[PDB]
Amino acid sequence: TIDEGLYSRQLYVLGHEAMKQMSQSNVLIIGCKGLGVEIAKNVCLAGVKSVTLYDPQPTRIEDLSSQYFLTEDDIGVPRAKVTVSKLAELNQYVPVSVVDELSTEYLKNFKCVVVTETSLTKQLEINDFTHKNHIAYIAADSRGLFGSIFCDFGENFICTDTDGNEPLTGMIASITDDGVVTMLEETRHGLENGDFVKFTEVKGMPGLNDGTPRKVEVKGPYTFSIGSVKDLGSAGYNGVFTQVKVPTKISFKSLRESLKDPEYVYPDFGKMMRPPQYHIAFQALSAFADAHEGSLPRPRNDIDAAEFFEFCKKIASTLQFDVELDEKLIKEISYQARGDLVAMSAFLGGAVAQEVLKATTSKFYPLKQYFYFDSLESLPSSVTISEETCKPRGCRYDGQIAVFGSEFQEKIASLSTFLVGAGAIGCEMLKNWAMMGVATGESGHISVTDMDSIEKSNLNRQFLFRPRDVGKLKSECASTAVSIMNPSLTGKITSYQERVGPESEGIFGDEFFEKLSLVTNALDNVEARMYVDRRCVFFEKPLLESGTLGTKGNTQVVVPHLTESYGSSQDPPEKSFPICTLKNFPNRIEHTIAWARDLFEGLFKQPIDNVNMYLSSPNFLETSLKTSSNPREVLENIRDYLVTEKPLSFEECIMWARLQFDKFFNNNIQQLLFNFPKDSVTSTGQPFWSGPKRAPTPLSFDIHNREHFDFIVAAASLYAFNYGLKSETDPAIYERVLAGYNPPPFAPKSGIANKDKQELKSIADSLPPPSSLVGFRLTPAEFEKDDDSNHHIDFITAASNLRAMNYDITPADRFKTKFVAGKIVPAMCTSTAVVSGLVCLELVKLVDGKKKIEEYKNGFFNLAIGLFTFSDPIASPKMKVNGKEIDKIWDRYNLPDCTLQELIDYFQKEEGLEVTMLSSGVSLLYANFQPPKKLAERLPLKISELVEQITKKKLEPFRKHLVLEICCDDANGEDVEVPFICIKL
Amino acid sequence: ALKRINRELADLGKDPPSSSSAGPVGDDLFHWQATIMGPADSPYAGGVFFLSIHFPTDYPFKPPKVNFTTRIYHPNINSNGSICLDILRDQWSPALTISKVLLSISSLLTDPNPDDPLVPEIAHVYKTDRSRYELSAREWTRKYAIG
Ligand SMILES: Nc1ncnc2c1ncn2[C@@H]1O[C@H](COP(=O)(O)OP(=O)(O)OP(=O)(O)O)[C@@H](O)[C@H]1O
Ligand SMILES: [Mg+2]
Ligand SMILES: [Mg+2]
Repeated sequence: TIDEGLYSRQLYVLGHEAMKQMSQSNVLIIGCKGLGVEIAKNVCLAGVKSVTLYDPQPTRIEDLSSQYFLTEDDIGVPRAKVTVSKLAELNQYVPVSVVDELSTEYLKNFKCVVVTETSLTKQLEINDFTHKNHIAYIAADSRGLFGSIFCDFGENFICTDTDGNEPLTGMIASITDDGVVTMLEETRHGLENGDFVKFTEVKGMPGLNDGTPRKVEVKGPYTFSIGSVKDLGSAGYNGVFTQVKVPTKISFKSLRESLKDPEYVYPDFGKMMRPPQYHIAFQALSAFADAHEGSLPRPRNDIDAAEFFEFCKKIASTLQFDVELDEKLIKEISYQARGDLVAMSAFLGGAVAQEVLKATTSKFYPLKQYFYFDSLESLPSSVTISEETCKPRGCRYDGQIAVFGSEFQEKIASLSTFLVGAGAIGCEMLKNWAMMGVATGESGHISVTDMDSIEKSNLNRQFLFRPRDVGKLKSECASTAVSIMNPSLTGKITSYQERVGPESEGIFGDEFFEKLSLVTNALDNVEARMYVDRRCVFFEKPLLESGTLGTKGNTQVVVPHLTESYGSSQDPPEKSFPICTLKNFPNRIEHTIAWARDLFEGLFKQPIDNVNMYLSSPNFLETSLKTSSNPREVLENIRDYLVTEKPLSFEECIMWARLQFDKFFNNNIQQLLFNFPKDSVTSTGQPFWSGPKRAPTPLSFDIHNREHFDFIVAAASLYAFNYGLKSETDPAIYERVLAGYNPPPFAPKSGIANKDKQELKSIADSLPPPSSLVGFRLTPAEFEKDDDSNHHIDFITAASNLRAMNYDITPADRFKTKFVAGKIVPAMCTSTAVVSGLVCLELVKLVDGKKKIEEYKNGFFNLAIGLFTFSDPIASPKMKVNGKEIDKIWDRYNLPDCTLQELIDYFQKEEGLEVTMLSSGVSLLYANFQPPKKLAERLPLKISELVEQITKKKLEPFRKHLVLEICCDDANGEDVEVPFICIKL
Repeated sequence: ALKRINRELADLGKDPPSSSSAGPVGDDLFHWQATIMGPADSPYAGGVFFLSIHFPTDYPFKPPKVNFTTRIYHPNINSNGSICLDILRDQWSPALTISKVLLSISSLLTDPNPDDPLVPEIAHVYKTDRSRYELSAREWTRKYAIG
């Protein structure tokens, strides 16, 4: 009963069983500050049964530093009471409640217990109960630029899936008697030692087909071993192996036991001696708070730092820790004790919410057990950070001033950012900027652009949008929501509805880009990312790229004249199958789904386009006859869709659907088996239908079968929609019409002048003239995966399953068909929160203007295994040009709008280089091998005139520059790369 | 992108392919019209076949789209001109030049592969009745590839 219209993207990450087990679990959250509210928001969006909040402390002003559900009118009211009402709106299936008092027994009502902003004694008291009663216990803490997470899921936790990967499967070439299993040609199984596999469809060794998992002994990238199969047989030929995943038992330790002997998780291997320091430091923080009536050390205070360090020494002595305390790091923890950053809160909230989902669903490998994180490289160094600057000013930014100071706050308040996209990452980025006070000053400004509209499936991970906002523009809603969160952003935010691309350069031009401070990408496609990267490179603006994929995420920072751009790195491209595999010889369901999509486009989209273009363009036929690859195909489509097979009622649509069923699932297979019989052999003597090729079999239309009826209904409904008729769904009419159908005879054909043009003309003149049909249009079917009432995914599923039945492939349901055909990218709210936190932690480095490349960190993480890694950005490559050091990426030539000859002379005289190619855009302006007449015609023209003449399009009035790519040779003839040219018009 | 395209174009210009001649259409670098001469030791002897090459914007990180224009009677080439070349769909790597692609197409023309065909009827004729395949190929290359 899971609402697949809302959890569409999340189910592709978790699954149906995981969510079913998740929707029966209770979560209690103690502490409703920024970290607590982030955890509660992520849990509510995830879809747990219910959430209970416990925080009776009255609200204070500084709490607004990272709490986005608190306003300045709520000062003096308990945080839980004023946060429950705003949390209850995120998801309608997850009730949110509040408890005034907490008792130990009461903890048994919940499946998971998250604890934040709580003293160590209370944490021990809670854990001593939640450990012996088998309740998952997570404890999170955030102090300035430091964070800690502790997980305790019991002594007998059962983890079904340890990495979140789909089971590995592959095809077998041959199996020897020694158990040596070999894959097909150039096929890597990907298995590891100790894995379990099961074999099916193995010829010569039926025993392996039982399904009992067997051990794997990897012997090479293409072969492995399973042991001894002496009794089962001597040799096996062909078959398919599939990995089996077995549950794992994880044993945790209680908080009291693990304080003495913790088990650390390292988020970074460059600093492996720090977690032992943080373990003592946080305990000393708790002791100091308990010794000063719950008051943490004051910001940048030396006396409190000394006392805290004395507590650290006492703890390290008592616990017999054989670790030398790092005074600088410990006192840094002391200084930032009162800090409250929204970026750290978002990062830790995403991590803790993922841990909660692991506890409820018994999936993915959890943290075991301590996770200490720090981003101390983000601390500004170009401003004064002392006790005087970090003291609170009685404003909502006290939690951030306590870490960065007032001068850095003034630096932040005058930012002029540009956010591309308003998706999940866009919403998180806008929330973080609103909390941090970005562009709340006199000279600040924010610009957000996004052309898409809000849909139902977007509300699962985009918390700024509500069901009442479905169908509206994303940018306007996001700007309004963040103006509601931070009233100081009234009038400081501008929202566009423009797609960032070549056609929007009139809005995002030179004037727009010359006032920005940084650009943040929240896109989901590589084309827009590359375009924005090129624009930033040309204008020399810092760029923040971030991407997510299920539970994986990465963040990258591009800094002018320091690091390389986004386009300098290459990512794995999409996989497109060979045309021969899809057309005739499929062996996987993906091939059949791709074939079904092509069939949909060719049946309901292309012929309608041809018909509509024929009835509009007066000279369409002549252009098609000499331009299109198959003019005969176009004429046949037009004839069939206009006169020959134009339906007059829905019965004719049903008849056409039946005919197409016969055409595609009964006749083509007969032709293929006539050309290549099941007993044919290749040139080497091996049977043809062996290995990756599976022998097909024709399908006879059985109306009672569900799949055939589904295909008929979907095809007929889509045809009626194309011709604008009245579709029906009652099976009675289908059964009545299809009973009276006489299948036309079909026998495969063996085959065995310029009259073809005469036949084409005869077909053409048989068509009605365009004048005879005025205002008559056929509606093409535009593929839409998100709508379930247009019969698109239904048709694709039916066709794919029927073709799988042709080749005896295992059919897939509508869920996987929608996943594959629609190119749906799995997404999660936790991953979005984590990437937003990392990007906002890099933003404070960008604001501070850090110069060294070791101070920036590109980040990668995978939450399915609890992996976090950070690496330095790659420096921009340098080069030698005319004995000078030139940056490959961030250097350019600035030149006037001189003539082509003058440009060549300038490059010959100044740089001592001979120009051989000069291009702009997608046109070749000048080449060394062109005929002399063309050059003599082009040389005395200006660059702007040359571009206008070659591209046959006047330069737009807003155009102020030209980017030219030039390839030139040195005096001796050696090719040398040079930076691009920026002609100023 | 543009620089790589021009490097390949110049390399073609510097060293004559003899059996091939590729160049941009008009003045656009993302649309080439190549020419292939029929191999002497093949039924397509004395034939000129035109090919259209469309470079994707992400070149060389995505394969170019190479499509025949002249009609050809080959088991691995259909009526739309699509070529069953593994290096153009999923085996493409950013290290292959246009000269290599043209040489691969010429080698394919030299000897077809009917074991994994793209046009089953032509492959069946090739496997069963070789002489009729030769006659049909000669007729097609005389009717379409000449003049
Ligand atoms: N070229 C572009 N210019 C501007 N905005 C863009 C561009 N390409 C994508 N976007 C925006 O980037 C955002 C990406 O967010 P996201 O991918 O999470 O949402 P979606 O694609 O609408 O949803 P889903 O992928 O879950 O069906 C969308 O708002 C989309 O409008
Ligand atoms: Mg959308
Ligand atoms: Mg998207």
